[PDB]
Amino acid sequence: GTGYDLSNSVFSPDGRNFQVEYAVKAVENGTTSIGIKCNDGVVFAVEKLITSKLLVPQKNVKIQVVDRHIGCVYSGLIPDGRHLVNRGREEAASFKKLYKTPIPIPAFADRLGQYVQAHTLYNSVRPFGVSTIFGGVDKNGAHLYMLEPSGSYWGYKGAATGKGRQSAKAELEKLVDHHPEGLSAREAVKQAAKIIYLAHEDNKEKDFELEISWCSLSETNGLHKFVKGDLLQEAIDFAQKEIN
Amino acid sequence: DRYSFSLTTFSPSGKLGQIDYALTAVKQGVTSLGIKATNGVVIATEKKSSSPLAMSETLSKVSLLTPDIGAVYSGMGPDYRVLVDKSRKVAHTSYKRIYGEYPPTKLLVSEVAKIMQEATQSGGVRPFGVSLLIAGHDEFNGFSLYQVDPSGSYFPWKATAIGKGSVAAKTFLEKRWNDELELEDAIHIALLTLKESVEGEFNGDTIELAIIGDENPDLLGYTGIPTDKGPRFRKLTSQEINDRLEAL
Amino acid sequence: SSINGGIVVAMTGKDCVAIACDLRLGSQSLGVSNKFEKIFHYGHVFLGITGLATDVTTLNEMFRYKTNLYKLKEERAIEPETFTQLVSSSLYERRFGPYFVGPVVAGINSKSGKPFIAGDEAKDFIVSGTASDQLFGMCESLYEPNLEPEDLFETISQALLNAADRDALSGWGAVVYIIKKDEVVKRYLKMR
Amino acid sequence: DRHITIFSPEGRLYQVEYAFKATNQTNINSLAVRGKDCTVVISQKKVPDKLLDPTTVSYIFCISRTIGMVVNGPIPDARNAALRAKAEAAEFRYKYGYDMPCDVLAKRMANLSQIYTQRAYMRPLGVILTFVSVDEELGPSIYKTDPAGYYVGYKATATGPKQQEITTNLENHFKKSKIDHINEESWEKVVEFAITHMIDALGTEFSKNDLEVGVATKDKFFTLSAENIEERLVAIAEQ
Amino acid sequence: TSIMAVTFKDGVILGADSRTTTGAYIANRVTDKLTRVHDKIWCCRSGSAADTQAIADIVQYHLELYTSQYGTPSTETAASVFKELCYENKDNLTAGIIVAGYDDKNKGEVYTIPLGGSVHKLPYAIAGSGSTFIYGYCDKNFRENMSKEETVDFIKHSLSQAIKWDGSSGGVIRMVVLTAAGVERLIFYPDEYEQL
Amino acid sequence: QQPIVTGTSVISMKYDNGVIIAADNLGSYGSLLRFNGVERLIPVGDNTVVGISGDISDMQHIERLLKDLVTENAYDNPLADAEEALEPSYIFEYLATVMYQRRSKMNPLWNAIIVAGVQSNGDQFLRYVNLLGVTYSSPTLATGFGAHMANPLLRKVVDRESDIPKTTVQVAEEAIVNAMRVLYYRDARSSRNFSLAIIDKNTGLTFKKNLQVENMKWDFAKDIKGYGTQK
Amino acid sequence: MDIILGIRVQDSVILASSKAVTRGISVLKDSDDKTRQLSPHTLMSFAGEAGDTVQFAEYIQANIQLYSIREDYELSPQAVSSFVRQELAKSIRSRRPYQVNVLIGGYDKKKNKPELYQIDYLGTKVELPYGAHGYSGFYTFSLLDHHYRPDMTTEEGLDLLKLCVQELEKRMPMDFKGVIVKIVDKDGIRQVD
Amino acid sequence: TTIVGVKFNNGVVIAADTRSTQGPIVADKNCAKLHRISPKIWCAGAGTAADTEAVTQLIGSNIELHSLYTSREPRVVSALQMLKQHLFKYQGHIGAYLIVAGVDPTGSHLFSIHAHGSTDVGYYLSLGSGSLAAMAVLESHWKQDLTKEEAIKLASDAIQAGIWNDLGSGSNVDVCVMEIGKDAEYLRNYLTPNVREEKQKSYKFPRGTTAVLKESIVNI
Amino acid sequence: GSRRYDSRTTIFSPEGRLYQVEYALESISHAGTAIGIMASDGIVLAAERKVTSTLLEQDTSTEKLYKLNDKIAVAVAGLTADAEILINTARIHAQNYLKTYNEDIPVEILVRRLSDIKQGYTQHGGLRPFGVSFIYAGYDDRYGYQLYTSNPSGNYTGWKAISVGANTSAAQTLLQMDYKDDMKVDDAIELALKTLSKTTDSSALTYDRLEFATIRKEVYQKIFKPQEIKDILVKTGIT
Repeated sequence: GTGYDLSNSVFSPDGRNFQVEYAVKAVENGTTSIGIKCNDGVVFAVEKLITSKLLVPQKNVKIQVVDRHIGCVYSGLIPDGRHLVNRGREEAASFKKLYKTPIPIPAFADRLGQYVQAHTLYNSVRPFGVSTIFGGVDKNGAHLYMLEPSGSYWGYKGAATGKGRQSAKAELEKLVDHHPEGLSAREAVKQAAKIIYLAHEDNKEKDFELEISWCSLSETNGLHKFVKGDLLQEAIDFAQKEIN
Repeated sequence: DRYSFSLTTFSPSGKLGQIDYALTAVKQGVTSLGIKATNGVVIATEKKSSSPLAMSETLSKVSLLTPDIGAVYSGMGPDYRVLVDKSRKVAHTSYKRIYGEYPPTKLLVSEVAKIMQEATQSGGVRPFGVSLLIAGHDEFNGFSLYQVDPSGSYFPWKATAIGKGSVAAKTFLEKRWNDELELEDAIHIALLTLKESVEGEFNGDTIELAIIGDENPDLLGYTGIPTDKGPRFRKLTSQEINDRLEAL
Repeated sequence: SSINGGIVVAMTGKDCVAIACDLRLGSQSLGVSNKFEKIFHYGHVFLGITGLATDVTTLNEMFRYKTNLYKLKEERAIEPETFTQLVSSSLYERRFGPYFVGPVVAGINSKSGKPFIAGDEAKDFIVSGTASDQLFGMCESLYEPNLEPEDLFETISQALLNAADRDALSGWGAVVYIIKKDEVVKRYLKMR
Repeated sequence: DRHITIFSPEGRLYQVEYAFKATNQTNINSLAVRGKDCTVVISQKKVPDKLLDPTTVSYIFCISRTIGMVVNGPIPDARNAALRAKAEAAEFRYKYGYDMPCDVLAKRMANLSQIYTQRAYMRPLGVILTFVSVDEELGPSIYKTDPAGYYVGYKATATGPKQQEITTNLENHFKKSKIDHINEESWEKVVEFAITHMIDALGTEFSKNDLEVGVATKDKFFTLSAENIEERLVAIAEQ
Repeated sequence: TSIMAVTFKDGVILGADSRTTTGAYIANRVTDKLTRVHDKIWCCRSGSAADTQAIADIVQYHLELYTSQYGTPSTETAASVFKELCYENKDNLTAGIIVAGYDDKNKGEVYTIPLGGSVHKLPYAIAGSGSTFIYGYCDKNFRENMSKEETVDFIKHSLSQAIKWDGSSGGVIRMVVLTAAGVERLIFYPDEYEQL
Repeated sequence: QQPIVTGTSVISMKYDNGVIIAADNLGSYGSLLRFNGVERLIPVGDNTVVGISGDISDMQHIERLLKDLVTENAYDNPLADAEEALEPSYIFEYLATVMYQRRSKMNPLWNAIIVAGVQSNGDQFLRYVNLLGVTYSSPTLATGFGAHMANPLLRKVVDRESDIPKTTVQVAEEAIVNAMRVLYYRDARSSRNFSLAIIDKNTGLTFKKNLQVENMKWDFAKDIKGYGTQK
Repeated sequence: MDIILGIRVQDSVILASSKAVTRGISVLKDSDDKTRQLSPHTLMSFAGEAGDTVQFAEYIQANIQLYSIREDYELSPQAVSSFVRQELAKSIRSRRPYQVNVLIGGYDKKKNKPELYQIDYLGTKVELPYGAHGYSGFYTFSLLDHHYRPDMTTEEGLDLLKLCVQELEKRMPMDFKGVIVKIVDKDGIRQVD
Repeated sequence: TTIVGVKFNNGVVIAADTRSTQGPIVADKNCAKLHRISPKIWCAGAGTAADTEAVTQLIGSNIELHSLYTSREPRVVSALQMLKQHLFKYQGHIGAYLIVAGVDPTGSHLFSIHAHGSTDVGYYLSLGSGSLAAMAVLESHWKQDLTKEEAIKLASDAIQAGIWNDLGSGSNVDVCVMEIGKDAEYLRNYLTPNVREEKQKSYKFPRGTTAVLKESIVNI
Repeated sequence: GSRRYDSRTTIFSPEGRLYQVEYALESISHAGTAIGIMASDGIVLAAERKVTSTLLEQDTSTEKLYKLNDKIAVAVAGLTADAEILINTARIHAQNYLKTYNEDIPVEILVRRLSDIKQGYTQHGGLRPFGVSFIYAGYDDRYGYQLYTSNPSGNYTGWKAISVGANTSAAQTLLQMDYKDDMKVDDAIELALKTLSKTTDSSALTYDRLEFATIRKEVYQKIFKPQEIKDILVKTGIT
């Protein structure tokens, strides 16, 4: 639809907002991000491409915490993801100020969805060029969401975004079939590492650094924490041996 | 809002295109008519259902604006509904709150016409796609019937019709209208004029009719103030319409 | 308000109304003028305003504005009842930061011919200003319903004169309007 | 004229027409029916992605204690409308001291839609809203709002790609029964009726995962769990 | 005014006198001071009736919004909304609120929001002009996990003394009982509690 | 504008390896000793304690601000547990900024605040700010009534900065506890129940709750008879 | 305090204004002209709070001059006094009122009539045969009430003004350092002794 | 001023005196204090008359508009809520003290509103300078099972106690009766207990006692 | 953004013309002819009604001629709703002037202010101009009887006799032919009606198709009732 795609918030004759579909093309060009819901928590992982030797290892962190209990990871235009996370942090702070409890993950999800959907209402704004995987632990346990440029979000057992989304999604499907009782957080960390490595059997034009985070009632006291040191190296070893 | 500019503009021929297109929307609308008698005004319209499951009783095509002023429309129903709300509020805030009195029909019609005009010139809005027939009574001017068009131009009529059937209806009304017509005759002529333009089914469920007539002290809801007039606006029931149609 | 002084009285009669005021303009004890008429009219509706003379002038000019615009829009002169409502709403619009005034409306409705006064529609007599309590005493003693216009003139004039004689801040002449649907007569009274 | 809500030479608003097309994007059908003292909403649930959490996939919203809303159309606009409607209902109760009626909320949301049809800077929402309640005065009530800012009350309604098939079957049922409502005393039988009728119209059996069901009663609007829908489906299999 | 809330084994009981005074005149002898802001969240109001009614209406509105967006509010959340109102308007509003509520996880909770808009979670709270006279009695007689009957008696005795001594307190004793089972309203007349 | 529920004195002291801060647990309501479980020492991380006196509602507001500051500092900061943790000096400067801005808007937070901590370099931090934004440091700090009675006693231990390296944690804690006892004898708005926090550059934060004033002397009161001549 | 006096005679308006300016303990000036010409046939004198009077009078003068340029026409003394009254009546309701009392003397060349308007700081306007502000009337009005005649010539008006000034100098305790006298007539505005 | 409200078995009565005072002076002997908010919702005000009039007019306008918008009969709780919130916004600077009574689809209602925005429900209420006398009568004669005629008698007796015993109250009793399922029955001057006796003589002057300087006709 | 849809009113063409003004003038060239004539003793306003039907209330329709105050009237050609907006503004301005100066507004001051309002819409704000031309008839004590015209540009000019609307070239030709400075109001009434009769594109000039007004000596300001228009049409021999 070459007539109706020049301006956000225009319906095409078939009812489509083409600028949102093009923002989705921006997402599909991004690196692979995944999320896994475990029996008491969520695991986030992201492919960080090593565009050169000169990038400082471990330093260009892509996962973001919101409040203390929400993790966010996104694929696409990284600055749009930072912008969305800044709004999320404002929303969480406002909720906790008025209601002293930490913002529930479904509430936070709707706050983000409304903000993203608002960027589809006017021609004076661009849609978000990110899809965001986010989640955490609240009083009702673990929740995992993936939010699209349209503002559409759903809860997921596992989620994948970016260039490797299809292979990741197939591996998450197998993981959900094989562990119907629910995966543990440490095993979910190992699986997330494997899945990111398998998704990087696409997009192999460059090397990559794995970044993992998690939020688990047992393993983190329901706080979002980065996976570092021994457990990260163990996850990388598991991923490499599962390939090699 | 970045649309601070007018969307209605003059063409080289001097047409305001959006206003002519709004009038085309009106002319495709369901037929409405009005007839002024010596002792009242009739306004009437077809109620076209969107579905056999819809409760047409829940959709009011005829609206009270004041106890003595009624409106009907042809064209875009939602625009009419929003204009009714604005007309009611402006009748209060621009007049009743100042003078303790409901506006005369002509002044409320002016206020509505102003609202409609502003949509033809202010930034970022289209015109309203409705034409209104506004019927009323006031102590000094008596009974009045006005048409307001999308431009916000308004004209007093003895009788008129608007919408798809308005040409045949206006010709029939020119045949039938006279200075000696009583309200019961005007209702009879209104029912005849709608019969010739309804899509077959013609009854008190497919017709909405209201009158501006005598004061109705039974509708006032209180007693003991002899100077407080009952409302002159009255929507006819479907049973009253059927009773009249059986005798038509 | 009392800085300037002044009194207005209106009375209804048989198919008539009277409205009357003193003419003094003061500045506390100093008398400034005896040409400060407190009674205005807007078509056939008469408005007396007592109180602060700057507010009297301002409100007269404002009601002239509003009743001219009314006549232009409505294509008829305002009636006394409608004008009373207009006065009420215009004064309450300054409910905070008031005009320091006491309006008195008098007239005859063009259509019904009913005499009307307000300061409501207290139909016998209406009193405003510095000598209000003297005026209440006089009118409540002298007033009779359905006075003919000549007797109404005598009654309102004696009420005004005798009340004014006991008010220091009002007087130096009085004006009486006798209003009939066909005819308004202005009369000036000497004060002693 | 095709791109913003101004008139075409035919007096049409093409963006409004195209917003109606968006309402079928989800390919979901919904059905609402009135009992004597309940209102029931049935909506299809389609959750083909095994990675979804099905409990989060819903087009039925609890607007207030008493008002339910079902949406046809994409979920982001549905959630926009739902949030606005929730705010409106709470604000109405605060301003006026009583629970917002379903018809009044439908009027208010329809007026917002009309504003989007008239002001160029806001697009229409691509959603059809069906509000359901048992009104304190009007009793069981269905009011349906659309992108034109049209709304009306319904005896019963359906929305979606197959709305004509469901609507004509409902119309035939009312022709068969000569009533404006489903003559049953308790909402479980109205749910079973509505499910049976959706099955007959769509020609497909439903698992408990293939549906979501909303019930308005005098006390509250509530949504059935999948196991309550199971109980109704086995009741249909056995009744 | 004399208002109480008391946590007990099954939940919480709110108690109030019914007297509203304007100076020494009793403007309302049958006041209901126990205001529902949510199904199982109630408040006792003391201080300015206009301020506390306005606050309670605003809290009820905010909690209705919360319920429709985020599900059922906790009693702590209601107390937080009360706090934000009382604290941000502490110069204009003279409101001492007791907030009490039940939920199945926390059971009964009591929060007092004195003047100034501090919040204090307590096993029981007393407030209003008549509470002064019963601080000693309540401290000597409260115990954790009383039965419903013992708690009703404890409130009845305490408020009966507060009514005996405070001219600004009197009339009926109203109670609201919040438990798993539901909400129950109680009333005790002077010829019951003046015999205590 | 006017404080309603109030905490009373916070007292504090540098010692050779750290800082000690103590405050009682009472919220008074005028002369009514209304609330008896009010914690007034707010730890911020493992290196800082904020002691607050004055209006308890403003104290609760400050405690919220401090929790928010820790959350914000953790954002996009992988060293928030390390070299980019909050220092006592950062927390103090933020609080002093807020206090002075609030004063300048004529809407004071009606509090006196002592920030006690150990800097990452191991320096003792001990600084006061009040509702005016007035700030000062000393080897001993006390708010309110403690400024008049506790400071003399603590200064008998630490009179100058060269006394700090000579002063052990045992001596400092004993001095703080005795000063709390003196306040209980002489402040009509004090409680015998208090909290004490120790921040040591080696042993970290030790936060002691539910301490009680002990070894009070009252038996000499038996001998006091009348007010002059009553035998 | 300041003295401003006005007398409307048959052919002209005479305005008389005191020359003193006093700040605190000292007479700073003995020659101050408390008037502004608003138009070729309209003169305003003013008295009141220091600073307010001149700021007000110059604002009025600028507005009347702007009107005259825009219309190429001179406003009547009536229209000028109505405008000045409106500005004063506004100022009473403003955040800082002009504490300014004025006399406006003009010659209406359409009516061929002198006109004298007194306006107080409240915006109380009155057309008068003769006028004063503050205490100057307390001493002068009995002389004017006794001797004033509407058909007085300018010279009789000036002699009556001299009597009023002599009475002020006798009985009023301040020393106002005499008056400047301006005459407004068909020939315009001139200064006299 | 004395105003009372009295609920009865199928409705509510409100009643008022008709004296308006300017300080110690009776400005109007027959002021109508019962003001219609809507056909079946009526209010009566103590305090400054203008504030009662204005807030009643504004609320009645908004109630009528809201009734048209909702297509429903207005509710007394809506008038109450709107009055409450308006008066609270003005922090008691609107000196309106109201009794609000009415009938609606939810039944009969009776409320008082104070100028600060505080409200209470009651079965019987009184306001104004005569409120203590009226309440003394209400407290001594009110009962739960009042009929309409008993409630009218009680309300007018309470107003009469105000009229006889409060200087600020006098002249006539006005009553409005709102039964469920019926038109509101406004009873202007239901009692007239204070009719002035005839003067000892007529004071009509002979024509010409007043000296007139001059006369002119005014064009109008 | 919205820039795509902005027609850019208030720009010069390459010839230095304002196209929206020229097109509004074209719009006015299709409106009913209005005529002003300044006699020695007064002013005539006459206008043709374009809308006609047997069912119109010509006795209450007052679409061409409006009083602005007791001394000034306007005749309108063009969009009556825009004219009513401007007329209300002018009425307010006249009353503001009376409030300020306690004198009736000079005619030129009113005309200039309304023309400046019209000019503003040609220079700033991106809105379309008002599609109305006015004839102003007034009296004041400075110039006496004055006749002005104004158009969408906000130009205004004084005239002895003027026409606006459809047939103005013909009307001005006939007025040049027959106007005289000495002529009385009763002469100008005839000249106005004869010019309308010779310029109307209807079959015959009749009292229902006419509006008529005069300002004549105080000054009195008469809008003719239709019977008076019959009387004047027979007196002139046109009917």
